[PDB]
Amino acid sequence: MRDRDPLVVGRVVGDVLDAFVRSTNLKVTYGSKTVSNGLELKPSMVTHQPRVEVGGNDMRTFYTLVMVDPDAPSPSDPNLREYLHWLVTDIPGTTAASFGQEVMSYESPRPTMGIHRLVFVLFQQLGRQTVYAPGWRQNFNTKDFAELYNLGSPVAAVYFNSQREA
Amino acid sequence: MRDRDPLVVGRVVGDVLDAFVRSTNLKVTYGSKTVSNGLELKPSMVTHQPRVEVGGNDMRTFYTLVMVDPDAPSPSDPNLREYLHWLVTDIPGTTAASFGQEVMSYESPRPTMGIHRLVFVLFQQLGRQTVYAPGWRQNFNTKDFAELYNLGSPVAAVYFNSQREA
Amino acid sequence: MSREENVYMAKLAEQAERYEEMVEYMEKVAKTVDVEELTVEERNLLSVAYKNVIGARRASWRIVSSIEQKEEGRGNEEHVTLIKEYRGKIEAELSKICDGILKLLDSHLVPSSTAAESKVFYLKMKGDYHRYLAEFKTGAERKEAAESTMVAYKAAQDIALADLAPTHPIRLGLALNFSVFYYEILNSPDKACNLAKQAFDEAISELDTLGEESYKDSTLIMQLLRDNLTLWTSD
Amino acid sequence: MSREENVYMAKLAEQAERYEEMVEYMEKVAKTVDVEELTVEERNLLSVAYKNVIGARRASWRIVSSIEQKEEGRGNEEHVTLIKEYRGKIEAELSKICDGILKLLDSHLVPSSTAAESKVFYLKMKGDYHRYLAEFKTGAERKEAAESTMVAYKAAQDIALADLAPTHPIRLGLALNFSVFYYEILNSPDKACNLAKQAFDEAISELDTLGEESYKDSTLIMQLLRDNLTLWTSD
Amino acid sequence: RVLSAPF
Amino acid sequence: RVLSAPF
Repeated sequence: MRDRDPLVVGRVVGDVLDAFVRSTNLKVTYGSKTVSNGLELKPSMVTHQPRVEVGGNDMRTFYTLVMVDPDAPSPSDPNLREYLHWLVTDIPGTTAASFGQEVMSYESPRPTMGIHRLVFVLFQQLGRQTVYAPGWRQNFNTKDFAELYNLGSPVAAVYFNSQREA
Repeated sequence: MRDRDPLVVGRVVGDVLDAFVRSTNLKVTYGSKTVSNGLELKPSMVTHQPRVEVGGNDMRTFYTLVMVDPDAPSPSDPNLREYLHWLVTDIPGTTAASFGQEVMSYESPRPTMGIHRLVFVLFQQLGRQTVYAPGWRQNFNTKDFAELYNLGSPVAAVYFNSQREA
Repeated sequence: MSREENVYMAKLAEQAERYEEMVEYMEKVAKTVDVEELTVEERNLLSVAYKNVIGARRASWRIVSSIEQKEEGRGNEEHVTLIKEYRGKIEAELSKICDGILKLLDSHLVPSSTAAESKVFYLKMKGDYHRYLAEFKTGAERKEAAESTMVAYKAAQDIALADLAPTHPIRLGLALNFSVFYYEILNSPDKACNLAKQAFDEAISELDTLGEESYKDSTLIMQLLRDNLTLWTSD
Repeated sequence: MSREENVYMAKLAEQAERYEEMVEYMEKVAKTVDVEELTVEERNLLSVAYKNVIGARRASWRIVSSIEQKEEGRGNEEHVTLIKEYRGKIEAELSKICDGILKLLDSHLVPSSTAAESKVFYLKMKGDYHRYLAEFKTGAERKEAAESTMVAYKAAQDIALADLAPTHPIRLGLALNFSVFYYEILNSPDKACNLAKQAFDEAISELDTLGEESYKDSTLIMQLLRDNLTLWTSD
Repeated sequence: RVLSAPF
Repeated sequence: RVLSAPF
């Protein structure tokens, strides 16, 4: 990754991810508004799960989608980093997150105490596998998790910013 | 223009033209051989006028095509620089040389005492204008010619190399 | 004519894009052999002939129906009546094309079928043409066609599930059209989606046991299931 | 049915892509042109309709015919026999369609013509259909169709050169079609190229004088002349 | 572009 | 692809 890759400018690469090379298309959309690295969305636009398209050309390939808040409960003091908002596995390539198996249901981001990043991370699975749901959402670690389940390295990621509606 | 531009490397920029920005598609093809800068052609491949496709966006725009050999009678003594092989005016955009007015009729390259560049230069005219043949082929100056006929700078150019067939 | 020959003229006509003539030739093929079964090649040919002949009229009918109501909204009575007689003429054709193949299904194709693939193929095909009747029928001819479609698709579904792999293109195509039937005719988006997604998920859970050509065959109909599902489910 | 209703239904048929019926509607229109000629809109609708009806048969005719020679060089005398029978039935249609419009041209369209551009248009339309006959007829009927095409194209040429701007789409379309007649029918590239080149050049001299509307009308045909001239002059 | 089977 | 007039 470049040093000024928007993910590292965003410190997503850093706080959540190591460097990697994108290899799969990821599209995250709430209503008709499509997420782009660092864009701001009101909490009220994002209360329900977005439509998340995952690329690839092979429906035999399965992906896993992670959505986390590295700035929970405040970016100024993020002691619950990272907060797991959403977890979906077994998403066929070509397809979307709605085709997958929801592991942790989608928790609507309710940021307070400054601007939060909501990060979406896509992994490609080695094949079929049972993922267990974390017993809790605070203090999730995407790195540990990818390692636990052989997801290797992200094949895509994107984040948006969000803060208390003033 | 780059210093590493093939026209500069080939000294066509330098010997014949000043640097310009390519802004119009030009395509020169003898038979089914398309010219690229510095491509070598046998005198017998080029005994007749090539097909020259002219780009641009509509037919109410006219172009002038010039073909000169800057290495006449030879590249070590080009005392005839530049020798005019062919000149065509009023070529409509999206068309070709065969659609324009033949001002200096095509003469077949017959190089001798070394390798001659044969150089195609395309200009956009301000409009349908009366252009005259120089009265002789030798000691032509494309730059003066462009000035005298208000042709501005070249919008394209390409050249091949050629030498006597043993 | 020989039956290599009628297939031949059917193929000729397919390339001339003369589809009613393609139907004619293939028909003579379907009747010539008794409760002995068309081959795959011929059974596809027949389907395609009729699909192209019906398809043109379905397109014409949608265009003319769409004009009809728009002109009703404006209150152009003189036009509307013209338009209606014209639609009537198109619907007379639709009915004839559907009756043609439905009669051939009932007499020859369906009762001749000995294998699961064939039984599912032709019962689905019967569902299709009743579905096409239901697209343009109204009131109580329409609910009669929707019943016939349900019954044919159901039996097709029952047989496909007993005997065909979930990745089978014929089983997948059956799931595809049964869903469309729920969506367009019965106006049941949820049922449509549920039925398509079920089939899609069952196939997905076997896709990677398949050899290459078989995988490519399945994926073709899976893409259609996927795109419909994406559409019915879109913002 | 009034002439406004026929014209309206011809638009409906057009959108339905039911061109045989579009021809029917416009024919009724056309049989009313006496001391009272078709509008631009009407006359174009007539032309679109026949062009689409004949067009589908020319396209069918020429895949069949070339499949017919593929099978010739192969030694398949059963296939040839069946194919040329089938080619014969498309040709029946071509004749019948060309005759419909050629009779109409001779009785109504040509003699009722008032403007210069009306006579050119219909005289060229006459040329076109004799040419279409000339694409497939042989021997005696080829002859007369080939001669009739010349006579009609020529007569339209004299009016066009005298009366129409060299940029006029109709003058340009005639020149385009006249030259295609020289190339394809009469096998004379030299004559096709010169006719086309001269018409191209004369319009190129007047091209810059047009408003952006006339301009776009004119260049469309000129691009067809240009593309043919390149094709004919290609390596 | 609600769509059916090619057969 | 030799073309003729579009009308």
